[PDB]
Amino acid sequence: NYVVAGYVSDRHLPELTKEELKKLTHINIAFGHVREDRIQTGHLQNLKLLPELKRENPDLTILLSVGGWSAGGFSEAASTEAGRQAMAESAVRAVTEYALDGVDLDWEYPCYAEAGIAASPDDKANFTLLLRTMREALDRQGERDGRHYWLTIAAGADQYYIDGTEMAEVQRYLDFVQLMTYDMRGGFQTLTGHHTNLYTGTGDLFRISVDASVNLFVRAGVPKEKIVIGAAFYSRMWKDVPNVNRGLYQMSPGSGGYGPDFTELAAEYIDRNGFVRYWDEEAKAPYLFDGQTFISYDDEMSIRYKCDYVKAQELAGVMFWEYGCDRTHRLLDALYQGL
Amino acid sequence: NYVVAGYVSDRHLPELTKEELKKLTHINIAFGHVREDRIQTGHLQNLKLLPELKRENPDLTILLSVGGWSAGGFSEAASTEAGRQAMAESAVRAVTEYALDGVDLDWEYPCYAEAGIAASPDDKANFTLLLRTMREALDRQGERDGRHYWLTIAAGADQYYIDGTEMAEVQRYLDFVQLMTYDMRGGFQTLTGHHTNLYTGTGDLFRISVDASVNLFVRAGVPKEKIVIGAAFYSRMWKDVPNVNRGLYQMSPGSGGYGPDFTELAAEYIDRNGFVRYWDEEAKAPYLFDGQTFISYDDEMSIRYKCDYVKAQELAGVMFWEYGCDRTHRLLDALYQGL
Repeated sequence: NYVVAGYVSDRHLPELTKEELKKLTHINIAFGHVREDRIQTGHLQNLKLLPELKRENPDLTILLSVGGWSAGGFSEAASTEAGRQAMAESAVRAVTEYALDGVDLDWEYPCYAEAGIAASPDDKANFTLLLRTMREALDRQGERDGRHYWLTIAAGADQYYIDGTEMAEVQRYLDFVQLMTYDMRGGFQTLTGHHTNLYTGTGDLFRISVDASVNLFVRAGVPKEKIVIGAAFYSRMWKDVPNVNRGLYQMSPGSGGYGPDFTELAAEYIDRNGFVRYWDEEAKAPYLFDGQTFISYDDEMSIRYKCDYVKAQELAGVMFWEYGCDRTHRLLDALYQGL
Repeated sequence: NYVVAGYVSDRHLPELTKEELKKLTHINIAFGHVREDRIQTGHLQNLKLLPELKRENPDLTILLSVGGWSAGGFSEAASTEAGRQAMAESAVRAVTEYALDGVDLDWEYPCYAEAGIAASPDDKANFTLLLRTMREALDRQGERDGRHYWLTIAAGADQYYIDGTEMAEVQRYLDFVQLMTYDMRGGFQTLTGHHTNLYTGTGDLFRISVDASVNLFVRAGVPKEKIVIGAAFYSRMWKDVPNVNRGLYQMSPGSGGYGPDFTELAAEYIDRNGFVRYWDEEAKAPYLFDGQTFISYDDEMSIRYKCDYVKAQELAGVMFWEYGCDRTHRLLDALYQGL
């Protein structure tokens, strides 16, 4: 058995069907927020639907994901014992108020303020203390309730994330670590490349990939059986790039912003409207180029390669962002079949 | 004794004074080019001045630097035995036609086409073969002439460069390896940071620095006594950055292009015209910010720290780009005093 974990925005919860629910092992609900050192759920609208989802697939684990890109409050909460206890208490509140099986913490990222949030060098030690305290509180509630409650994280994929955390300690408190092996090239670079590539390609100045990320986290002390890799149901896109090398590893005037989601790629871009699909046999990744606009994405082909890698390397499974980005339903099917 | 090596454009050779020449151990003349698999010098104008420069400082070693950013022809020449022999023959031509002591090869970079030049995965093996062949030819000419002829390279600072070369083999043919520990953050990223920083700073998504680069090359098999680190007499600059964290580690709409040279920074920017100088005590690097425009540079303070690092770590010395970028003469003086 492997993890098949899908991020689902609260807004998309009613769109889940029984057939889709049976293909997932986990749903990560996006997103709770942090205010006053506590996880907040009051803005989420569809949490009353959770018992019915669990009835449709009783093997499904439903986590509340807390944070996301630009969600603040984490460095502040982790900086004091009081704030770490408050976060732990609010995680317990979430799993007792709603049919939630645990919490997925998505602080992006300890020590890093680039998303417009507070950060501190103290976050490296404080993140470990925060997760320990949250795990302690969730375990106490699981003792009361006669069950297990889950704690996971979503982690950045590259060296910076290892440098800002103590992953050998962090992993001890987590059921698994989800490596966000997407947006690996995106809004901070003007060089085109693959945003969610299985392997690193020759000629790329940037050296990250799923394979390189897994290796970093294994060497940092995360057991392979706890590593869940990432698939993206959407693209990253660079504009006004020279018509050289099919747009790959070329300089844009701007960074790689979000491109079309997979729904829109299938409808409007893949081998259409001047865009040609190319396959990078080294990276195991597809890309589109029309002579000027470069688009990096995941498809059924790269997903199959990612699944084969999970099996061969004995990893935990795969997660994806995000359910609503592929209304063709093909990418979830490919993940389910591959694992 | 330490290497004090300065890049000097051919156009700036007549500006060299005796006092400056006595402070340098090496001059790298920028730049010869590659055409038809051969080093070309016909566009350079001041090579007849070299005997007088050597007369003024008989201990000075004068190298011809070949290549530079966007200079093509290297992957093509290195791809065949004929082209490798042609490069070697043309290096011998350079040192017999002019008062040159050797060649500094500045291919940027083997396996990488990002500068708008040809590249191939075969460059990794072919670069070693090219340097071996050039060293063999230069040694044969040194045997005829009763002297040593030099061969060095300028190398990219980050992981990509290690991945595109065989540095443990490459180093055997070189008098030293100049690590271009500048432009380390620049035209490929929209996140601000230090372009020529001694140490890596907390909170930077990008993890390179002089210290990290030296460690990469040592681990790749370059002896410390062959490592020459880099200082920059000019800035990298990002525009329209949020007024947060003094501009450091903030996102710009564009990449880090060239900023003012040190002459212009001293005249117009350092603690002037709204720009405040800050010192990063972790990275050992100065930076300027006026609330909107972020400028990274080297000064006498960071240069002293770089020199102390060279001495403590037992490296070969320091090189700089480029002589004409600092008409205050202070940065060369700081380097000379520090070593």
